[PDB]
Amino acid sequence: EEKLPKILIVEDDERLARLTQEYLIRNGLEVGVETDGNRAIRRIISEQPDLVVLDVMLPGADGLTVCREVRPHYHQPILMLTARTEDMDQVLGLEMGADDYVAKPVQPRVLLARIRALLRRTDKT
Amino acid sequence: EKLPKILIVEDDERLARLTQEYLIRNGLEVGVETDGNRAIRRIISEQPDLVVLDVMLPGADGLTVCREVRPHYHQPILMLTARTEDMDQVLGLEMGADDYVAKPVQPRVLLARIRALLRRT
Ligand code: BEF
Ligand code: BEF
Ligand SMILES: [Mg+2]
Ligand SMILES: [Mg+2]
Repeated sequence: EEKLPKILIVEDDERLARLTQEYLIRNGLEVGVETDGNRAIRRIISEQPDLVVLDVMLPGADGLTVCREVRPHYHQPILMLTARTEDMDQVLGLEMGADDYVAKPVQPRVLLARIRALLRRTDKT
Repeated sequence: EKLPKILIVEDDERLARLTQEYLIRNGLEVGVETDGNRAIRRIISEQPDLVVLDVMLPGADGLTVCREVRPHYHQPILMLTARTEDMDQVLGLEMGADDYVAKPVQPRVLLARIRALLRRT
């Protein structure tokens, strides 16, 4: 056995989510994919991933609603990764409980480094 | 009340001051250091709750500052720099920074990122 950090990607662009998933798996992470916001809420709470990569514009429940609903029962890092790149969007996402806010398109190594920085802070806490 | 203590490490003195004044107006206690070697000693001595860290600095660059304070300073470090290449950002985070923000940053974004890091303390 070998327990890797568990990542959940929440992203409704299915191909994009999969390409991101494959990259992160090649870099020492165990990664699942969820494409619906309401499914993501229940899955985050029950599966308790070590970190969530969270899209904002989602069917069922947008990323801000996801944060509101999971944060009472889920305390691990949330990294928002979204095409909603305006300053107000970033402030709102962070104020709603996201620990990082990353603009699409993100360079794969940057996304990986930002994930690792959040996991490091948690593990050192 | 006890305000969060922030240290801005930035060699552009005017920029450091404008950033300082904005953060003070938003409930933070903020000091300014302009030299990298002075920052190392000051960070370890004063133990601010968060450091806003420039990279290109006299005396010691921000990556060196991060390296040398981390054994004695575990609080969040937010790098804020004009070194915006992808390799620069990855290296800064791998060096021990918690966040890496490109200049010019909008003040409200900077404030929100500082608060996001302080939430985790
Ligand atoms: F649909 Be995500 F907000 F880019
Ligand atoms: F001099 Be800093 F890196 F913008
Ligand atoms: Mg979407
Ligand atoms: Mg400088």
